[PDB]
Amino acid sequence: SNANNARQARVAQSYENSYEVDSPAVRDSVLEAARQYNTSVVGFPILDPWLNRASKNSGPYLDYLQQLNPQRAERPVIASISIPTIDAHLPIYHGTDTATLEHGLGHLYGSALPVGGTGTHPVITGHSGLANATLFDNLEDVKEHDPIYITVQGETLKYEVDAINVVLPEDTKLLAPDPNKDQITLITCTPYAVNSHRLLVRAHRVDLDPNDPNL
Amino acid sequence: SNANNARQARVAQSYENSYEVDSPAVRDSVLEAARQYNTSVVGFPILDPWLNRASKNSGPYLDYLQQLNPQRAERPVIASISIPTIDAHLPIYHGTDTATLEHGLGHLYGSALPVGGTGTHPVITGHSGLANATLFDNLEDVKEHDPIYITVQGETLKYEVDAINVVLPEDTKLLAPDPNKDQITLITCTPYAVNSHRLLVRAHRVDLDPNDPNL
Repeated sequence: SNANNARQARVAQSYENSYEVDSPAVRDSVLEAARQYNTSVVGFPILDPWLNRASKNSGPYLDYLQQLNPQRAERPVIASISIPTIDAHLPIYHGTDTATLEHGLGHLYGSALPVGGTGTHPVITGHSGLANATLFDNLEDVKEHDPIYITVQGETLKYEVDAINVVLPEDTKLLAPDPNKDQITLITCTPYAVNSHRLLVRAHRVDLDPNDPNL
Repeated sequence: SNANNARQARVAQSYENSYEVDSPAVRDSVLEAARQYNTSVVGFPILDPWLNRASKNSGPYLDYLQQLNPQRAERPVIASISIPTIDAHLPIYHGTDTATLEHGLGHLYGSALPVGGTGTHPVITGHSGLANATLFDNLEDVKEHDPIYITVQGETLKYEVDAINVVLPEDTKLLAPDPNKDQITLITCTPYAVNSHRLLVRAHRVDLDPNDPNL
């Protein structure tokens, strides 16, 4: 297809772009643009990612896909996450479509991008129960006070778990941003072979000791 | 599988590594290591990539896979190529296995890496006739004097076509390195629906005018 040719050409072009957008000053401006984006989506409604699909050719969604993507790739990794107490180390991608969640964690459209800052609440989504990848199967083992490390554009952000809740999919109040807090939530479905509910592991930003063993 | 988990974890780790290996000094040392590698493989035999398979778990092959890969990814793009007279813009990957050649161009193991230098002769391989990607279908339209641009670790190399030959697969004499020349060959199979022969488009290095319209 023309689709495939275009896809191959874009892989080439983004490889080339990546050597022109990786300087400290461009990482800083990509991150600053992500913060501006986060301010602009503060009111957005937040839909369940297993039960709904985002409108992926809308204008704002196409804009979202340009954030954290100075190379202009298709489906780039936007950040990584590490949860060493359950030995998880996984890439995060834009959105939560079916193919994304088979190969990594998805970022829930309508929530802040995971670049830190007060007033933000990124929601990072993973399957549990997918054949042949662990993903968030062990999120239910995470405990209060466990650390979470996000890496994004060369920066490392540290979060500590503070709440663990199980809720119905319609109920997203625990996902609200709070203008005075820098938080993230990890979400997966539960229980095993049913997935009628959502497990929400919330964490808040803490200082990163430069000598953290987990770095 | 554990294989999938490991693959996902490595995607995360290489995303993180990519922000630590992209400085000018590391691009220079990756390129210098590639030149050293090229010197070490000057005598290697060169097998037809459609008719043979490299031993992909041998020691030297695993070393090859670490070249042009400071991020330590699985199957990274190692370089891109542009041939504007046939409107081709494609990524190049290590090796020439089946899955590589479905998604881009492959680099023929045993030939120099495409980083330039006298005494080198990289061979870049593409299919013709694959359903649903053009790849090297139009290589047969390339003419003498046409330019070829390789981009690698942020550098751009310009080559100009000087020979076009059709040969049998066993016959690789036109692929020999020449200690006084900086050359590349593009190879595909021919003719349509038969692929009994190989089309070899050879080009030599020329000065890159910084104001080349094709940049």
